[PDB]
Amino acid sequence: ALAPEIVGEEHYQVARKVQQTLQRYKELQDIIAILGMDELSDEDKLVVHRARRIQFFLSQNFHVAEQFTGQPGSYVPVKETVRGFKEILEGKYDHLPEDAFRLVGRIEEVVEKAKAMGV
Amino acid sequence: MTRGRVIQVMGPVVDVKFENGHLPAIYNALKIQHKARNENEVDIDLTLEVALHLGDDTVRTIAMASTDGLIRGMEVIDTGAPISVPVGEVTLGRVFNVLGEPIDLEGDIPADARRDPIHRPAPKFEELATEVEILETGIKVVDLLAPYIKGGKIGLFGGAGVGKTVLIQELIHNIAQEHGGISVFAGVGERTREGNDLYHEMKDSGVISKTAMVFGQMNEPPGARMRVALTGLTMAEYFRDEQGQDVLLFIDNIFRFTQAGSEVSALLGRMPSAVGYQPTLATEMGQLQERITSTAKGSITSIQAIYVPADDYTDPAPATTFSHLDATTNLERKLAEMGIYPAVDPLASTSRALAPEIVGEEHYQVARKVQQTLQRYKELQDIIAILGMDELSDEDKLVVHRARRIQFFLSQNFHVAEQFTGQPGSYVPVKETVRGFKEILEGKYDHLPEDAFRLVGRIEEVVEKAKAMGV
Amino acid sequence: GKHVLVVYDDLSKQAAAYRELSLLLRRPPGREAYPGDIFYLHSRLLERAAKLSDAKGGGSLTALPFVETQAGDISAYIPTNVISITDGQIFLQSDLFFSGVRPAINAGLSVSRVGGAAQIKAMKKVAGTLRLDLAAYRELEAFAQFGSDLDKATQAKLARGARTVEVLKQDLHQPIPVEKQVLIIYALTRGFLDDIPVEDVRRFEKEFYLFLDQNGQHLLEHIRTTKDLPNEDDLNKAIEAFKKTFVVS
Amino acid sequence: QVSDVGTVIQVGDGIARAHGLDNVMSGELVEFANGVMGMALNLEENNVGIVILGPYTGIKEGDEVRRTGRIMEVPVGEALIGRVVNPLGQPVDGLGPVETTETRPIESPAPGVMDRRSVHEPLQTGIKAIDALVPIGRGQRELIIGDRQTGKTSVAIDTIINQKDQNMISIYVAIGQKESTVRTVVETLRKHGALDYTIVVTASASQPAPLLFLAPYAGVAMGEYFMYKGKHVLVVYDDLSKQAAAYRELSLLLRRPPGREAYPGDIFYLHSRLLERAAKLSDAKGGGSLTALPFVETQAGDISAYIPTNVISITDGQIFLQSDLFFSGVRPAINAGLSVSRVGGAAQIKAMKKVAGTLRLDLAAYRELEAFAQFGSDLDKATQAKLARGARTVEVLKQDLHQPIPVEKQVLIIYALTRGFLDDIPVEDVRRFEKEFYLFLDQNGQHLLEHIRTTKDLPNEDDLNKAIEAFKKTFVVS
Amino acid sequence: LDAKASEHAARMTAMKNATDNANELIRTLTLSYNRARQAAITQEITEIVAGANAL
Ligand SMILES: Nc1ncnc2c1ncn2[C@@H]1O[C@H](COP(=O)(O)OP(=O)(O)OP(=O)(O)O)[C@@H](O)[C@H]1O
Ligand SMILES: Nc1ncnc2c1ncn2[C@@H]1O[C@H](COP(=O)(O)OP(=O)(O)O)[C@@H](O)[C@H]1O
Ligand SMILES: [Mg+2]
Ligand SMILES: [Mg+2]
Repeated sequence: ALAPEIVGEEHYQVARKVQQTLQRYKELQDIIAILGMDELSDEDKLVVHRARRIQFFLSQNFHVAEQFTGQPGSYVPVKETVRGFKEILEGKYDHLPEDAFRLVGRIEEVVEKAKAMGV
Repeated sequence: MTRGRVIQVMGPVVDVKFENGHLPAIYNALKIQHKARNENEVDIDLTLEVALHLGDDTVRTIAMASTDGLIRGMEVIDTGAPISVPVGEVTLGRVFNVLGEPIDLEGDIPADARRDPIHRPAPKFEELATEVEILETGIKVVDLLAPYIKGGKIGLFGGAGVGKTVLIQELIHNIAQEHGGISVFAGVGERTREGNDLYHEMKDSGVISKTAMVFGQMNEPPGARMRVALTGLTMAEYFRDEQGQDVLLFIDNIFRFTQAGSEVSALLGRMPSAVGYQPTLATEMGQLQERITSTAKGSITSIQAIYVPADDYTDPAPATTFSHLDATTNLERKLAEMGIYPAVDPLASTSRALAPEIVGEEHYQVARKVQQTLQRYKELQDIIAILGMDELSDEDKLVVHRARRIQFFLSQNFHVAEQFTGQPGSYVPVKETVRGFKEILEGKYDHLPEDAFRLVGRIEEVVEKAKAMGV
Repeated sequence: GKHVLVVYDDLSKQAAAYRELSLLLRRPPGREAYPGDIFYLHSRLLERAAKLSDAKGGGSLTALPFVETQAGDISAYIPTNVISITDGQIFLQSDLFFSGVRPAINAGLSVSRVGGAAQIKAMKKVAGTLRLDLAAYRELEAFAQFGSDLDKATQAKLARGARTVEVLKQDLHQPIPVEKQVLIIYALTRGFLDDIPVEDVRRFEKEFYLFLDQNGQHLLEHIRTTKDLPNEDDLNKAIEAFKKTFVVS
Repeated sequence: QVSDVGTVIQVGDGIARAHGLDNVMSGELVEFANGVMGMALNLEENNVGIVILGPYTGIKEGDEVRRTGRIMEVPVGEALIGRVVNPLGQPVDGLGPVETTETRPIESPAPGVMDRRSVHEPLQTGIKAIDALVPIGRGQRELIIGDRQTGKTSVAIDTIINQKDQNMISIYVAIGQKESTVRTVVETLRKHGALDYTIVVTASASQPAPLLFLAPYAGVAMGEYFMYKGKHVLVVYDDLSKQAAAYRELSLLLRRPPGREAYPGDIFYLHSRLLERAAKLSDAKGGGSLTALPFVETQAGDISAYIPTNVISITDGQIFLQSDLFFSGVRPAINAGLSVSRVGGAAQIKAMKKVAGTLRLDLAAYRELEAFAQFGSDLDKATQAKLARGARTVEVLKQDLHQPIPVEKQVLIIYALTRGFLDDIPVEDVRRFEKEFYLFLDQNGQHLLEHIRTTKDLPNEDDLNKAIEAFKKTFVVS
Repeated sequence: LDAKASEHAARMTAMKNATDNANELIRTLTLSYNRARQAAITQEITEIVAGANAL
């Protein structure tokens, strides 16, 4: 179902860009390990910075998971997911910490979690 | 005189039962010739090779063609001898199959012609000859770094699309033109398109008048695909055994021969070897290769192309054939993509004839110095790749400057490459090539552009190309 | 006398079915439990494709068998058997697919023995430099991780290779005529594209295809009729005219 | 009667089954109708399995098998000296039959734990690197391992030739090579005069698998005769890997289950039986000894392979030849870092032992400091000593083909190297310096050579130094 | 001049550490590959044994 005529160009481009960034971050692992983080170009540093946040934002809190952890869970619409991932790709949320993106719902909950942590 | 009967059909495997005391010997040929007795049958003309004696008057055989239409109880005729193929001056200019039956539609061989058995023992210790002579081929890389030995065995290694078939065709052309000797081509596992192209090219060039050719396409059963090589070897052995000629035998691919042997073993039901090959791989390789030797009357030198699956040289088929080779040639797709044909690796190719007392002190020194310069240039590339060549010392810059020209001058234009490029080929004597490489090493052509050394013949043609380029 | 194209979608599944039948018939197995005659089967199937001579009618039949690999293992039994038979192979990689390079043909591993004879004269003219450029780019790409201060020729080669990779990209269900493929490849390989940024290559190609329909129809007709490249001056002038009106971001 | 005769009921892949032969012994030799020999391997309940030792294409179902009454054995005796023969004792060079009058079984027990003695006698191979870095004693089993075309055969031939004036008998076993290659080896041995004390056993690639499997055992059986008569024997095995391949072929044809990495489970037992029969006998069993030099081929120098590991575990040491060193012009190609002999060193002579220690240190130091030669610096820590002495050591350790040299001359040249007498000579002139020094010794140092040859010790240091200086006076640098 | 010397020393130590890290990764990956392929070899042996038994 992941085709431009089925989900729309707005969705398709975001999905493809997320996949490309994650693939590049996966490829960069060996050079990071054997050369250090400071030896990457400013493009690759930004790629890693965005990709870690995207990977953390891919996580979610489930309703049935409330028996394992005290978090209640959430339901996120497709429009909200697409908008949040587009905003992350645009660099709006580069100043927030990495772990603020883990196990949340909409992109707003990242902002409230960062404020609770003290940004 | 008694006949057999078909008992079992298991695809390309047929079981035949004979009368007690009249069993055929191993490797004998059995003939099946049946006419349709009614509308529910088809005419059959098939031959079988004896493989095992199962006991109780039963024989296990492998078929040389399709077994479709066989009916249990069919009559089998025993020929009393292994597969015998026509041999002599008759075979020149013709194309044969595994059974020696012509497939060029030029007429059948006379039935009274001499025929020799495929299977025979190798020459003994007393009758072998061990003199070493250099066989000039006219290819710069081969003549310089991996000289060929008359009466020896030469293997060509590489992946798909590197140019082994084109190199074999060029060797056939050059050696036939500059020596006039007899040549035999055995296309073990030949592709039909490639065989047709080879036949047309040889007929157009006129070399066909002195060559006998045996194909045995892939679409034939593994028994035929395995026995084609022995058929070609049997055809080649005659010209030294009965005429004292020096003969060349070309084998299209040994890897397909090993594959056919493994398939036949699996059909016969033997337990697989290391990576699924036949347990008898080494013995079959020895039986094939040991008959290609030089004797008092004459010699047979063989050029064989070896396919390497997935660059893995540790594979049993490439590995087991190394023990029988006097010289090895390696082809690289990395060199092929750069436009340097024949794309022979100058550092991986080895030969036992590259000794001061065999090729000459001057030749040995020139070849060794070329190898040293290329090896030295190999390490400097990464430093050159990152930092500028100015970082290199004065001698290193000259080493790179001369190594580029040596690498480009190793390339050559083939006669058979006319159909690909349109540029006519050339033949280069070994004296000419060693003189040119010595001059390049000493540095009398350091001012010519490096592009003038690509796809060129003698060193004078390099100067001609440079002048045409505006030097 | 016709020309036929035949596509086999899973020779691996055909081989699996044949292995199932052979094992149910209790025939002795080979490696990976496959029967010994599987290569005979596949060669017998594939060798029926041929180009007929004029005496036999001149017809032809081409085959495009498909083989699936598990975790990219091309050394398996069926992959090796099919590789050793065909005249060439095309390799598709998920690493290239996910990195945005789709179609994901790996030009380094792919091979075509019939190449050259299966191309028009203009395409033969323009493909030679493309092959060398890609080979140089793939050779020098191993050094891209080491900073940016590389040799001027090296980053020039990297810049050319990046634009070549961008050009080779293609969409889904969007076939392109050869008379436009040759022109875009000529534009890429003659340096006219060396000043457009990498991110604009796709839009440049699309706008060039649009421009070639309103202007330069003579070049398209010349290629389509004579199978050769048009005059060098006219093509360069048309490319310059398009570049003048092209807008860059 | 069917007790001494039998009829074949099955033929295939060199394996036959016969009905009858009620009194046949396990491991016996049997005779077919056309003269081909066979071995009774499996004595099943109602039939006997026979391994055919020759061309099986001439054997059909229903022909007669004749019993011989003898456990498998090979001819032995001094009449075999100077001839090339097959594993069954049949000559292959013509020259008439071999007129021996004694036999010995192929399968024999190894000498007992109480029958052996510590190895104490040197074995001079005539190679500088072998005699210096990895000494070999008589009775030791030393492994020679390397890749293709690394000079293992050349090393073996040089070692055999060097035994010309030593009281040693050499046996060369060729397993799986080309028959033309075996012929060339025989020609070189005849030219250099080694056939006066050498027995050659050959089994070409075209021969059946059982012959390749049995050839080294026949060589051991031939050697044990001279060993138990009190003589010293040298045995060379050229392809234990090809022996293992042939044995795997035979085992798979016998339908035995495969073991680790497709080799049979007893592939270690196969080599242990063969290599365990070489030993140094105690005085109660006579002074005889047998030493073995098995060969193993690796793939791109992969020492950790199964067969190399098994042979390393069995043998007393190893000698490693490196393809990169061979290609780089170092034809001996012996890697002193990885090569080691553990039984040896006690058998090395005192004079050579007194210089081997310094030679090892110099060569080793060069071997960790060669890679820094991109920029020579740091003065004595790198340049004057490590880069110079090591390069000179590499130059002196080179040796030409088929030119073994006496241990006394080796001691002289290596002492000259170690004492710094070669510090002024440029690297290109070192080999010529050594060649001229050998002639100068042969002309003027008979007293020193006789002293070394008679005492196994270095002569007076002042006399040796003055002789070296006297030679260096007359040498011209060019 | 002092800064140039410091730069050269820093590049020295950085490259030495990079080589050490790369060699460590090489050792680990080679160990993993060698441990991995023996399992496939033994699985092939097991398949051969089972096929021989089933007949
Ligand atoms: N010290 C040496 N000086 C000169 N040439 C040498 C020397 N040692 C070996 N060679 C040559 O190098 C080549 C190696 O062949 P050799 O048979 O000795 O090697 P091998 O490792 O036993 O290989 P193979 O597997 O081919 O039997 C031969 O051409 C031989 O003449
Ligand atoms: N010397 C050469 N000049 C030009 N093209 C060559 C040359 N050698 C090989 N080729 C190209 O390689 C392709 C196939 O090579 P081939 O002979 O099939 O190698 P292999 O048999 O090893 O696969 C041919 O289509 C041809 O265009
Ligand atoms: Mg080919
Ligand atoms: Mg050898």
